[PDB]
Amino acid sequence: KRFEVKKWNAVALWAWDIVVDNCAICRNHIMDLCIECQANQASATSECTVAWGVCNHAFHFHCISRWLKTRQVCPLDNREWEFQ
Amino acid sequence: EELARYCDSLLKLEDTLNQVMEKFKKDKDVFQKFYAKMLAKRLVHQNSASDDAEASMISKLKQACGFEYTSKLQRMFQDIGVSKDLNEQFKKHLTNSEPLDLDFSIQVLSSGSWPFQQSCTFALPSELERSYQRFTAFYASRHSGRKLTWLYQLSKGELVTNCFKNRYTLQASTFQMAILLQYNTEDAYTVQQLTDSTQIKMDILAQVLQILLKSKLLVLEDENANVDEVELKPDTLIKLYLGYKNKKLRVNINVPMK
Amino acid sequence: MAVEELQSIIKRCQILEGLFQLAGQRCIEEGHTDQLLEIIQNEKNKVIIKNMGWNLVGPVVRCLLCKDKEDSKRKVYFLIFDLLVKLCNPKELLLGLLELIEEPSGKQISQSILLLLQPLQTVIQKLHNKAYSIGLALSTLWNQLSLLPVPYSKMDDYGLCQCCKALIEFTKPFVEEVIDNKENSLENEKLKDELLKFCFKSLKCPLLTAQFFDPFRYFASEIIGFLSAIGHPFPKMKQLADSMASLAYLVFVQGIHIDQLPMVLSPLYLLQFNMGHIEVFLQRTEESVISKGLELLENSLLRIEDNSLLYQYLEIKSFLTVPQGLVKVMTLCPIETLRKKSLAMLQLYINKLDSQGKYTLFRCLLNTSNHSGVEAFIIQNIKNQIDMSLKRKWFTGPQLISLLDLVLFLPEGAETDLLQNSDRIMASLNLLRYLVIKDNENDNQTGLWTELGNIENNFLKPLHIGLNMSKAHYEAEIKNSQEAQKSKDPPEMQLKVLHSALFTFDLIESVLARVEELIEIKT
Ligand SMILES: [Zn+2]
Ligand SMILES: [Zn+2]
Repeated sequence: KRFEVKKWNAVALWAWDIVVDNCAICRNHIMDLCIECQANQASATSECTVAWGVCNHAFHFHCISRWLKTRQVCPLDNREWEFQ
Repeated sequence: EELARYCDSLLKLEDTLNQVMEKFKKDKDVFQKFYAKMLAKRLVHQNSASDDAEASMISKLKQACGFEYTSKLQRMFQDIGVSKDLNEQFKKHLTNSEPLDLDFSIQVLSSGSWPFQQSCTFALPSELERSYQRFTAFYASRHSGRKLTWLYQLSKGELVTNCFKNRYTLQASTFQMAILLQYNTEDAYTVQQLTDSTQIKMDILAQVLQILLKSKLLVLEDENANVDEVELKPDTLIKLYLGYKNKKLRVNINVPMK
Repeated sequence: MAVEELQSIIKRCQILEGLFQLAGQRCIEEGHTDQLLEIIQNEKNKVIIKNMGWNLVGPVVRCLLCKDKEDSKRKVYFLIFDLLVKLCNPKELLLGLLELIEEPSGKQISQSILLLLQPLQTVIQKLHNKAYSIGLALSTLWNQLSLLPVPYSKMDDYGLCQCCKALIEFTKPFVEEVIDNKENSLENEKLKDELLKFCFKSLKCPLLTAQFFDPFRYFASEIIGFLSAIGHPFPKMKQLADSMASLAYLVFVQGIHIDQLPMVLSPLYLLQFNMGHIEVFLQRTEESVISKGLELLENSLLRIEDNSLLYQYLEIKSFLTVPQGLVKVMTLCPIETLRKKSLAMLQLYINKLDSQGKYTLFRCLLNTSNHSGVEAFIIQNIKNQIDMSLKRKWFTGPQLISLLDLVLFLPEGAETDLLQNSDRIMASLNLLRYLVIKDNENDNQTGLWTELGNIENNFLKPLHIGLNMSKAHYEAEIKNSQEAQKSKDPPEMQLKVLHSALFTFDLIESVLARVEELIEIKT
């Protein structure tokens, strides 16, 4: 291989990330409507809801449900999932 | 202006410092801009004579013009130390895993206090990836909530060559490295192909090729072509020259652009 | 002995028409201050002490200053002081007093300023003629005074507050002078110039970092007051930009002298004038200064009705630069409250702008902010607009698409970093999720049906590609990190930092896998 990298001296700048209160799975403000339900004609199910698991990070029940039909776990950290 | 430059040209004892500090009293802000830049360069490039002396200069300015005048200064310094300890920790954290085949360092800077800006479009070379992948995920462990912005155009490295009659150490820009590395695939590349690959804005890429071409390593289809003149084009062909020779084994190809 | 020398130098120089200073220092230092006064009194000889004795001021003024005071010692010093201020030729005197410029620093500045302010008057009036003098004394005074830090809710150790009230007392007589004059004579002119010069100084340094309930209200009031007292009242009002932004804040936020200004009261009219000042506040790094800027923006913005703010207002610079300046502080500033606040102010701003104004500001912040988070925020907002933007536009047709090319554009798209690109991609993916759900193909008020194929090519697939490449790299780096670890015979926790990344991928995929499930299902 004609070119081999011996050293690399790199510069990087850091800034702060911005923080907002969001369903991480879909992204919509917690306290606000889950997105699929924002795109919905007003429905029975249209009254998704705040769910918390033991891990303490929180989701729209709507979103975390379809997350839990697939894996058994929590998406953010990784833990098998029980409510609170 | 030069009232500033003089200090960095001298600093590139504390007596000869104070001997400026008198002339300091004499529009100190536009001065502090320039002096900042001076310091910044003296920092990222390492060097800068005696560090304790730089600190004594700072703290000398501290009481003089008060807190906010200095503070960005102080932030650059402690940013440097912070980077030293960062690198230490990283070398220790990798110590249980497969090592990096290259020799890695990074200075991380507070985006706020440093003049440096805007990064550039760039495509990180695969050979450069794992280092990056590893350190990114490391910083995220030491600080959540932070974002890292890599400034390649200030990033330098060392290539080692296997295809020459002789083995060279090339001290190069990261744009240089990214270009050259492209030659482990093919022996000739059109400039277009090189922007579609290293993702380097053509405006920049041109000057960079011009440097490499000036360097022995790459060559045009036209041998009679003056590289200090001829204007490179999308379909222009850049060839690797295996005829390369140097009376130096470790050679630095990374040079002020003109 | 030094006394004898002093007398020898007197009788030597008392015929005619530097060491002299030295014998003064000595005589004053531990020993007799008595015979010094015994020399000056009897008022012989006036000519030297007139042309010379000002030299003795410094050692005296240190023997006042450096001395702890609280003494019946000092009054004998004060005597010879006053006697000096009385008998000395004025031109060379204040200069000595202006030695204060250098002489102290930090906490012990005030006591110098407080001590010599009166003599500075008595001298300056002695020469009626010069404004240039006052210019000098005010300049130097403000120089020294600018150095001391500005307190909040604090008794003050540095003496800044009493020094500002004291300055006001000093300055009044000079501004009460010009208020009444027959003549236009140039001395009056240059006196006005120097005066208001000092007013822009004080407007600038002390008041710009100052916080309010209030000695800084008294100071502001009294200075801007001086601005009315001379010509060019504040209402009419480079490098003065700091002074002017301080003034703007002082008037509009603190309501100081707000009465003189015309009623206005259309929040628009004030806004467009004030925006510039806000920008000048936000470019600053001080917490106090950033805070003030934010307050002025919020205040200006509170009054405006939602979606009033007209597109064409963005054709003023501050109107674009300021949201940017907000994005600056959100990301770059130490103080979290300020970051959270700045984010808020951004969202308020967006809210005020009319539809196309929003679209414009989005498009700008997308290609400007260069932060994947604030890009995700911008995406959110766009989704909100699209939603609202249908009942009976800018967020619907090819304009929307033009705006989509910007969000769904993949930088180095196949290989992008999805670790730090994770949030903007989550945003974009949810926005899609909405779009494919809301409108049918064959209804198609939105966007997409035309773009869908081109999207799945230029966004969706390469995102699959990227996810794959990524999970692969990360799994591998891990497994063989273990292989390395075991082959070497702290504890492997070091690896968890990687596991995190895997989650972030499996998150996205679950989202992506969902979108396509719809992309077919609703097709
Ligand atoms: Zn959700
Ligand atoms: Zn729902």
